[PDB]
Amino acid sequence: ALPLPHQRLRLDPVPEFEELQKAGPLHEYDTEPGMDGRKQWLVTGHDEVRAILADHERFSSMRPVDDEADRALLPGILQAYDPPDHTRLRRTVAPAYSARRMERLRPRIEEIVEECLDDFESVGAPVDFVRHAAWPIPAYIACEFLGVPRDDQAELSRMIRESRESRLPRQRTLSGLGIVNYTKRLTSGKRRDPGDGMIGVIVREHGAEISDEELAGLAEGNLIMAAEQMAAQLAVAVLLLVTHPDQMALLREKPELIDSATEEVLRHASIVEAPAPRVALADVRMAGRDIHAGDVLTCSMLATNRAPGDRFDITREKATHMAFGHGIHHCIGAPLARLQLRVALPAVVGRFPSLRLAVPEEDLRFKPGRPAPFAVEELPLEW
Ligand code: HEM
Repeated sequence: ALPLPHQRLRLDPVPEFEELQKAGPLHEYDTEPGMDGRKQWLVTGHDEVRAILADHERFSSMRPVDDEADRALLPGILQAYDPPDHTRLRRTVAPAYSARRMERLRPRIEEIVEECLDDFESVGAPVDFVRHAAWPIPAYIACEFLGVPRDDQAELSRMIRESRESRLPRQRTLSGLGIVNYTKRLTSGKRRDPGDGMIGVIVREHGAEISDEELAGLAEGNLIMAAEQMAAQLAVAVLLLVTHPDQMALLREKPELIDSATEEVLRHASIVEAPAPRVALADVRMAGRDIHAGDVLTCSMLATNRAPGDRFDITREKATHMAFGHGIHHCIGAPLARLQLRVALPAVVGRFPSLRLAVPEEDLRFKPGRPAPFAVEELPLEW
């Protein structure tokens, strides 16, 4: 029974949710299941969402649990920590995402794209864009980013894809363990020998600052996140271009619109519809409502990034979106995400000027964004 902040008509929010938004910025709405020991709050007002995420000190990211020390600790997963642990751990990883270090990666990303678009083009049209382009590209990039040996990348990417979208649970569980197990070896092997990866730079700069188990969970986490998020962001960006062919040719010619378009696909997709629920540590007054210590708030990225009447417009100037969230948890991988879109969208458009949907729009299936990211299951294309 999908909550209102995760319901969509295709890519757009639903009329009932946009109607709820009109009543105010804050709502008595149960988004999370379980409870009702704790009061539920749904946050829809833009300023109010910004304010909660910036106020980590009174709003924690840790999971609301009956007793502490009866929660899964989740080593290496940045969005599950609070300061100071998080302040500590964020500082550890941050170097790997420097503007400098990304620029080094740019050429290998360019290559990965061309190589994947050749394989995509290799199969005759129609081709599913989700399986032969949207998954492999970020998957491979995630492996190069992790310093995964070339001859392993193929297999490891299969497991990443399969652990996230297989119809069968056992297969999901199997591929799931393969990645945990592969990541452990690689992390300890990189402790011995710090190399090209992001595991390498973390050891060479903040080796002692991080425990072995916090490397392994981080590495795995960053690997899966990088892949699945970008698979969804890319597929949706392409779907949006393909169903606005003028907008496409407009970026085709005039390549400099890429940054502007990059923001617009982030805003419009908003593949992350809500960030981790926030838990009140103190009593707080906000927007005429009293929030008590127990209460759990769901921030709606969908309420903030979207409005009734939205048009996909890559020429939008004032993207004030929070697709990457806000505050200390603000996506640490945003520079990689933006780099990928900036490399990838020009390449597809510049290669397939007549890139076209091969089935009717109504035949498209969408993965709900309530678990993980919002996505298209399949994107059949011809050119
Ligand atoms: C592609 C589009 C992406 C979107 C829309 C997105 C969205 C987000 C959001 C909204 C958060 C905040 C979570 C919260 O406050 O509860 C977040 C955090 C995070 N993201 Fe992303 N992300 C994207 C890509 C990526 C990529 C490629 C990576 C890997 C490099 C990544 C790694 C992370 C990590 C490690 C965090 C936790 C950071 C922290 O808690 O301080 N994301 N992301």
